Amino acid sequence: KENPMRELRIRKLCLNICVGESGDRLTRAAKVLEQLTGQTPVFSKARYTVRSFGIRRNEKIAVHCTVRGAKAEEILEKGLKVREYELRKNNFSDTGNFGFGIQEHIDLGIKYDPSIGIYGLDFYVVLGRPGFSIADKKRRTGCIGAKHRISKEEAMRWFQQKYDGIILPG
RNA sequence: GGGGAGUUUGACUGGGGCGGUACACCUGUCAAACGGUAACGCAGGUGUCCUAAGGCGAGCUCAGGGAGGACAGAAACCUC
Ligand SMILES: [Mg+2]
Ligand SMILES: [Mg+2]
Repeated sequence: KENPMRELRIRKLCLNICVGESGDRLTRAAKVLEQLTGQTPVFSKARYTVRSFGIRRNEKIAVHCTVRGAKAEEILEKGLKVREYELRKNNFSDTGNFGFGIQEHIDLGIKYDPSIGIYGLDFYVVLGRPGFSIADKKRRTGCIGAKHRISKEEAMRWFQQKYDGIILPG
């Protein structure tokens, strides 16, 4: 048997692009990201100052956004279609989440505009389960127990069964 | 305008002088489980800075570590 609603569902999908310098490149990356995600993304300032990468304290160097639900699985389907539903054993974290990256963006269904240029990005997905909001709600916060959490094997099974993908070793 | 006049040229202090400030303050210890308690005892700090680094209210949680993610690495950004 099974519990009808202890099943696995994706609860958020995070997209980010880290360009490493503020300016026209940054705002065009924000533009392509918001066109892809249908909503305005946000800028993240540099935490520290390191001159090896040519960055300083508190300038926007990356643009990221998060999605839930319908648009989340559509974007994830596009990304996995680009990655031909192929992932590696080490692509999955110990907490049940996973992710990957796309070297360039116009392949997943984005028209090439010569002005904006080309940009890669990182997809990440946080596998969830009904009741995970306990860990972050305000009134009576608590843990999510031991049985209810997600492990690497469960994430692998969910990926290979729902999206009929292949986990090549590596 | 030392030609001439009057006067002054601190204190502390293992003699005085040179050095130093133990000369006004602050922290720990000395200090002997109330408080107080000495030495040129020990380790140090002060003559500032702030329109917010003051005053309320709201919302968040930090250092670090582990596991993941294109360039990305020991270190850039995202997630748990
Ligand atoms: Mg005389
Ligand atoms: Mg006594």
